[PDB]
Amino acid sequence: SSGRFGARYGRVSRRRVAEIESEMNEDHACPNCGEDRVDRQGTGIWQCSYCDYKFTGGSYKPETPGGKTVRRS
Amino acid sequence: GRRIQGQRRGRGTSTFRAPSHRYKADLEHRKVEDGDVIAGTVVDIEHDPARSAPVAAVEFEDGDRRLILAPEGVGVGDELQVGVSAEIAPGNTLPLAEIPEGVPVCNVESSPGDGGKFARASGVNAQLLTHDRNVAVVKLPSGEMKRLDPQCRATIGVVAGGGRTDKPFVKAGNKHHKMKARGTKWPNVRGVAMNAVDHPFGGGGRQHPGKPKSISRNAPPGRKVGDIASKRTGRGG
Amino acid sequence: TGAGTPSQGKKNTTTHTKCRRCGEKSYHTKKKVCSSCGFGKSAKRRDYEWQSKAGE
RNA sequence: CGUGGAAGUCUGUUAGAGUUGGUGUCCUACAAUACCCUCUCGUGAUCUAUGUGUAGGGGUGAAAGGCCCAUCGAGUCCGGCA
RNA sequence: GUCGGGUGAGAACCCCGACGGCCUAAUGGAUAAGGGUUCCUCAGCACUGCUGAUCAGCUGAGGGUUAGCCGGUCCUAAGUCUCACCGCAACUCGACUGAGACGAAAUGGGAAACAGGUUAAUAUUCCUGUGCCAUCAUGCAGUGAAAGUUGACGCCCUGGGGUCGAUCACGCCGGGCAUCGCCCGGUCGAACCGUCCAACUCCGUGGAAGCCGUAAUGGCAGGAAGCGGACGAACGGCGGCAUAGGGAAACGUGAUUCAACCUGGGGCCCAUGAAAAGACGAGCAUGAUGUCCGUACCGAGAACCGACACAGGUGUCCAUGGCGGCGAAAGCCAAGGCCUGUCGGGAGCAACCAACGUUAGGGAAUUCGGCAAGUUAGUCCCGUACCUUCGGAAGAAGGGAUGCCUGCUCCGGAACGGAGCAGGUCGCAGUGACUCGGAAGCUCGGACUGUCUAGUAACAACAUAGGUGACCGCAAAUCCGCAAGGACUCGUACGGUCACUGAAUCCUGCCCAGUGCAGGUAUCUGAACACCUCGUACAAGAGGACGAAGGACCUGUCAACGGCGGGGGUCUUAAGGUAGCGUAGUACCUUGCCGCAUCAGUAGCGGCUUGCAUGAAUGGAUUAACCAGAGCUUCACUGUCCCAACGUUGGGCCCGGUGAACUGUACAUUCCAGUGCGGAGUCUGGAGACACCCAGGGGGAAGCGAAGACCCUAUGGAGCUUUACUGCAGGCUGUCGCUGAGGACUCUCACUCCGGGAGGAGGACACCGAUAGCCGGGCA
RNA sequence: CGAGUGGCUUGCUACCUCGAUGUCGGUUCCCUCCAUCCUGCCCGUGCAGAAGCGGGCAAGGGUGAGGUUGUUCGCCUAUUA
RNA sequence: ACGACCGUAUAGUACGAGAGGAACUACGGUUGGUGGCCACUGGUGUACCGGUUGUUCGAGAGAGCACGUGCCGGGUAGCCA
Ligand SMILES: [Cl-]
Ligand SMILES: [Cl-]
Ligand SMILES: [Cl-]
Ligand SMILES: [K+]
Ligand SMILES: [Mg+2]
Ligand SMILES: [Mg+2]
Ligand SMILES: [Mg+2]
Ligand SMILES: [Mg+2]
Ligand SMILES: [Mg+2]
Ligand SMILES: [Mg+2]
Ligand SMILES: [Mg+2]
Ligand SMILES: [Mg+2]
Ligand SMILES: [Mg+2]
Ligand SMILES: [Mg+2]
Ligand SMILES: [Mg+2]
Ligand SMILES: [Mg+2]
Ligand SMILES: [Mg+2]
Ligand SMILES: [Mg+2]
Ligand SMILES: [Mg+2]
Ligand SMILES: [Mg+2]
Ligand SMILES: [Mg+2]
Ligand SMILES: [Mg+2]
Ligand SMILES: [Mg+2]
Ligand SMILES: [Mg+2]
Ligand SMILES: [Mg+2]
Ligand SMILES: [Mg+2]
Ligand SMILES: [Mg+2]
Ligand SMILES: [Mg+2]
Ligand SMILES: [Mg+2]
Ligand SMILES: [Mg+2]
Ligand SMILES: [Mg+2]
Ligand SMILES: [Mg+2]
Ligand SMILES: [Mg+2]
Ligand SMILES: [Mg+2]
Ligand SMILES: [Mg+2]
Ligand SMILES: [Mg+2]
Ligand SMILES: [Mg+2]
Ligand SMILES: [Mg+2]
Ligand SMILES: [Mg+2]
Ligand SMILES: [Mg+2]
Ligand SMILES: [Mg+2]
Ligand SMILES: [Mg+2]
Ligand SMILES: [Mg+2]
Ligand SMILES: [Mg+2]
Ligand SMILES: [Mg+2]
Ligand SMILES: [Mg+2]
Ligand SMILES: [Mg+2]
Ligand SMILES: [Mg+2]
Ligand SMILES: [Mg+2]
Ligand SMILES: [Mg+2]
Ligand code: NA
Ligand code: NA
Ligand code: NA
Ligand code: NA
Ligand code: NA
Ligand code: NA
Ligand code: NA
Ligand code: NA
Ligand code: NA
Ligand code: NA
Ligand code: NA
Ligand code: NA
Ligand code: NA
Ligand code: NA
Ligand code: NA
Ligand code: NA
Ligand code: NA
Ligand code: NA
Ligand code: NA
Ligand code: NA
Repeated sequence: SSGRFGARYGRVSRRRVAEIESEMNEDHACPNCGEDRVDRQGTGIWQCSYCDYKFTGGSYKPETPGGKTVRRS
Repeated sequence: GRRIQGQRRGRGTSTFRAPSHRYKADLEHRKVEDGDVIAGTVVDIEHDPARSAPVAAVEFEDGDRRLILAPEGVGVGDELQVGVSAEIAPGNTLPLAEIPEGVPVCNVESSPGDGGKFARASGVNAQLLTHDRNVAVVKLPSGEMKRLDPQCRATIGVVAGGGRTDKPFVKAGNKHHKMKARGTKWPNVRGVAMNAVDHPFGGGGRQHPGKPKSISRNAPPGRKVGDIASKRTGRGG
Repeated sequence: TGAGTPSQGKKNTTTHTKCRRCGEKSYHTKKKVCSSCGFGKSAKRRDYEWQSKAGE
């Protein structure tokens, strides 16, 4: 997806933009229901197109390693 | 010579001020008489222009509608509680004493009732370690062990928007847009690229600082530049 | 762009105007202050000893 | 294969911005920074009107000691001053 | 511009007609600012007008701007002011906090107006017709009334609805042309009132396990399609308005593409895209009221700013007039405007100059350098190398095609849309004008887009993402203020401050002795107050004891300032140059040596390289892409050159009118020599020399222009620097005051901070006032 | 080793100009000098001839085009009397 | 206002073992310079004639504009090398 950058910026920058945005654009399982219908609405904002559940998550992923730890303890 | 840039800052002119009139809310904890009978419902999740992180709109029982510093995992419909008897779930706020040890926390108060000061940026958290009748030991995101009054309120969970820093800005324009939402002057011209009159490092036939960069703590403003009271520099040893 | 003639073209802004208090065209309509009599800044009339030679 | 239509992306005298070469014309000028051809940018850190803020050892400065009303390695006015 | 004509004492430029032209995002139409009467009329020409003038933005005199519904006014924005409070020696000064007010005329929000007519000059303002809003009063209705909705919103892509315009078809009216039968214009009609409703959302029915749907994404047993229904749009349709208005007349009907306007779907954000007044919610009749300010005109190659009627500068809307074509492009032409980018007349019109066309043969020989010019060019088909970050390189390169006419096919609902086929046929040439890349390679630099010396520098300089180090837990670090106070901060380490380096790739060695910063420190040194001794009936003063920060001393630290040699098979002073790169944009010697290339190459490239004086974030090497960046090579091209010619337009020359400036000790027709303060029209000796005038190119007047910017001198100036001299802020630290009770300790009552409060934390410390020591180019 | 001439280089001096005599190189256009490179006329020769070398008179005319370099200078190439 | 060179005859001769190899003189040409001229060749030639693209005058005919010829082809006189 870093193809929009053409021959600019170098490997690292666009490799990481591709990887990050790739995971960001993946189907995400809604915490409310269970359908793979969560999309990003903005920075740290996630929403299910199915049930409409709007929630906070990571900046580019709905769940972060830190957030997954909270549940435990 | 002339006043250095760091000196122009303090005057608080337009160029150095934050676009406050464009900000949404001052994120402070609600005030409760006692009892804890204060709960509300998350009505919406909004973007906070002052922090590049999400924030939650909550509607409280007693009719109060306010924005709250949102931890990760808070969504519309969720019921949040604030007080001594608040449930121990993510997104709720209660004094450190009522919080079980080993639980990640955010928006920690420095002095009880100040509304929260520590661990508020994207994806960060403080770690409540020790309890007592006198002191609650909390580990801040910087790694420091902070002694706090157990009466200092805090929110359960890590701050939302974690991982924001993982992605590179890539281009000047992206930085530009973010910078416009902060109280900062950008871009940054190196001191060594300036004239002697404008900076302690300015001047010369080529670019280099004319003295060592490590400056004393006692140096006066206009001179305190470079590596401030550095205990050490570099990477080796 | 030349700082002379070509830069004189954008000058269509009204600043100094006839002052209500002194009659001079010195009332700065943007600042609401007369640069001649001090109207808008002070109740007392603007005046300085340097407006004349020292021994006069 | 199609669909989709991203980009400080390309071409472009669209509007608009800029100002490389001609060391052309001018150089008691049309003009105290102009004219012509050529040339750069042209969805963005873009350009622009109006309103508004920052004032002189002070501002403002993607830094050239650049700019702050034809005035800048410290504006202008009057005074100190014969 | 020209020919006629009008007026006038007077006419190239004032007016009429014809003919001929110019302007097409403007040279047209509407306006903002700004100007301020420049607007209209009449009378004028002393002034102004690049000539003239009967004309005028000129001179004189009169006249001219009409609003419930167009603006202002009202709201609030960034922000501003006032008062109060506090500070300050003080204020016309000053930050915060309160309260109040101000702050938008094109271009934020916003109750309500349309059509026609009229003047020399106004016009949604006046007149006629019609409509609409708000407030109040009366009457009827209504008890609802405030929850909610609206005002009210970013960037990118896109569907649907749909008017004007444009175009097509056919009819009617009028005009034009005269081999044809075509060509042009018109064919009208508002606000408003009423009505219709697509999209979105929802309800009932239904019951899909694979169907439904889109330009695309998508949707669904958590109930798809289909069927029925609720809510629901246009500045749009339809009816009224309208035997209103307008037109000489006709006084049309359908269609396509569809600006405006309406309504949806999708995508993006380390960026989140105002607020308030107001409106709605919340009926109808009748009547009354609707004041105040603006309104002319220009809006620019003559009404604005630039001293000017200045080739400069100066915002908005008209972005849908025709052909053309991808096009808001060129070129041509309507509507509309203009002949005022305002001096003319004459000479085949010479020299010379400015723009420019064409030049045989040669083809960069020109030159610092292809500077300048030229070449190429649109579109379709074929085809496309090294290298590469796999994106790109790429329009690489290279090859072919291209018109018209006749009849057709295919895509599509269709276009006056697009793609093709067959046949015929003309020219030197079919992107026929116009529009419209020359190409390829090597090297250097900076990664890229971006920034800059307004007015000689656009670059390799600045910025940048990226890399790195430093400070700080927020009663912080950093910074502003004399203070009261303040920025950062509606912020909190995934933060933000202070610096260095400067995309990616491979990497980033050794040195802590000096300097800087930082930590530690037995001992040494280290001020003042208090304390002890001496001295003094007191005091000055001398000395002692104690000893803070700081220093000595020790340690850490170079992606901190910086360093990485001579000698020999260690020495200075810590180390003694590792990967790499290398005659470098760094190499003196130097045109280094060898090779490539050329007839010949101080250039360029490759290799070698002992490097006068390369080298790792003072970053080293290297690098795809990018570049008005520096150098070099090739093909192509050509008046750059051989070597110049002819032509075109504007000047130049002559004539009418207008009409400056520079410069001037005097004299002055000079030339060759000499002399002279050594660079003479003027002195000396000779030579030459009849006067005046026209044109020329500039040899001399050490020509004109500027009290040399080089250099030195002055007990001149300024900006800048620092381990120059001397001081001044600021930071750190001791001490005294605030300040209290019981070399280590407890407490609470001042004081400080948190808390709405209760109360909590801290606490005689801190803050503040005074003073002492250290640091202190931050500043004088 | 000794004696000179020139005023093209360099150095010296500080006379002239600091109320300014515009720089280097190049170019273009004109005049000149001779210490002559060619051409004419000659002398000598280690002058057979041919081709040279050296010298005398002599300034009429000629002395050109290119590659590197800003270069002057100089190096190099092919032509040339 | 003319400078200079090459070639032929002289001559494969004089000279010389050979190799090699002249001159006087008479001729032809070239180069540089100079002055003039235009029959010839060549350039120009916005005189002129033709072709043709776009647009406008309805078509045709015939014309305007496209920078001072829209472009392309030919080109008289004159001026020129
Ligand atoms: Cl940031
Ligand atoms: Cl108005
Ligand atoms: Cl759609
Ligand atoms: K001088
Ligand atoms: Mg806040
Ligand atoms: Mg800012
Ligand atoms: Mg920088
Ligand atoms: Mg600089
Ligand atoms: Mg300094
Ligand atoms: Mg550097
Ligand atoms: Mg550096
Ligand atoms: Mg200026
Ligand atoms: Mg671009
Ligand atoms: Mg472009
Ligand atoms: Mg502004
Ligand atoms: Mg400088
Ligand atoms: Mg008039
Ligand atoms: Mg008149
Ligand atoms: Mg107001
Ligand atoms: Mg408005
Ligand atoms: Mg009018
Ligand atoms: Mg008007
Ligand atoms: Mg004029
Ligand atoms: Mg030729
Ligand atoms: Mg050459
Ligand atoms: Mg040459
Ligand atoms: Mg060129
Ligand atoms: Mg079909
Ligand atoms: Mg062409
Ligand atoms: Mg080089
Ligand atoms: Mg660059
Ligand atoms: Mg400049
Ligand atoms: Mg540039
Ligand atoms: Mg420039
Ligand atoms: Mg740089
Ligand atoms: Mg950085
Ligand atoms: Mg970073
Ligand atoms: Mg960084
Ligand atoms: Mg080399
Ligand atoms: Mg290093
Ligand atoms: Mg005499
Ligand atoms: Mg002087
Ligand atoms: Mg000097
Ligand atoms: Mg000085
Ligand atoms: Mg407080
Ligand atoms: Mg100083
Ligand atoms: Mg002179
Ligand atoms: Mg002689
Ligand atoms: Mg001679
Ligand atoms: Mg023509
Ligand atoms: Na420096
Ligand atoms: Na695809
Ligand atoms: Na230019
Ligand atoms: Na000053
Ligand atoms: Na004075
Ligand atoms: Na005239
Ligand atoms: Na309607
Ligand atoms: Na068209
Ligand atoms: Na760009
Ligand atoms: Na050291
Ligand atoms: Na050290
Ligand atoms: Na080094
Ligand atoms: Na650029
Ligand atoms: Na020419
Ligand atoms: Na002269
Ligand atoms: Na100075
Ligand atoms: Na002089
Ligand atoms: Na010269
Ligand atoms: Na001679
Ligand atoms: Na040479």
